[PDB]
Amino acid sequence: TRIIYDRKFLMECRNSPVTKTPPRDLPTIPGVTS
Amino acid sequence: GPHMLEAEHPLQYNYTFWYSRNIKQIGTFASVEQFWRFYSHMVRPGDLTGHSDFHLFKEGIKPMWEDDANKNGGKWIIRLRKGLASRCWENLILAMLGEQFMVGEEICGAVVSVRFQEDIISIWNKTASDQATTARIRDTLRRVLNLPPNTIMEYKTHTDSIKMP
Repeated sequence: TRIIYDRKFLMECRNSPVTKTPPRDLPTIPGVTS
Repeated sequence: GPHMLEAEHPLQYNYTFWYSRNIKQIGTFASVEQFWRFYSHMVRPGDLTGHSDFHLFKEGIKPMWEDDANKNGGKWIIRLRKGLASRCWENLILAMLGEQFMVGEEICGAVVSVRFQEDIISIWNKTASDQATTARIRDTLRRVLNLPPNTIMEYKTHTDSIKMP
């Protein structure tokens, strides 16, 4: 019962406003974390 | 005054992004959506500078050979000409997160390393001597990655990678 996702599905999951904000915990590293 | 529902697609494991120029954690996520939040707010490895590495390992597994999960472990390695690292890294981790490798618990994580004249992408597994696992990992890499068949893939134990030419 392994959770399996094909590439196309994962790509389409990016099309959600949930993804449009950074994680609060995101460290500010110059040149790495935008 | 909205009326909303929210549910996210779980992953088989929690994963942690790491960075190195000392390896430091960027963050940990447990859902496809949370992954894109971290990924979309990181520079792509192609647009990276100097001698830096990204790591994406199962939560709890540090991206170091010393970690108990990486005892008796090894990795497949792909050396890439400049310009391929961003696309390959994306395809690799999407394949890892999507459980495309189908080797049970054997996967530890993935690395991409930008160097001077080339880039290197690798995926680590727990048991270097498990030939059935290392071959299945090999076969999945050639698929999910879009590399020519003559692209050389190297499998090395972690000890093979330490203190050697």
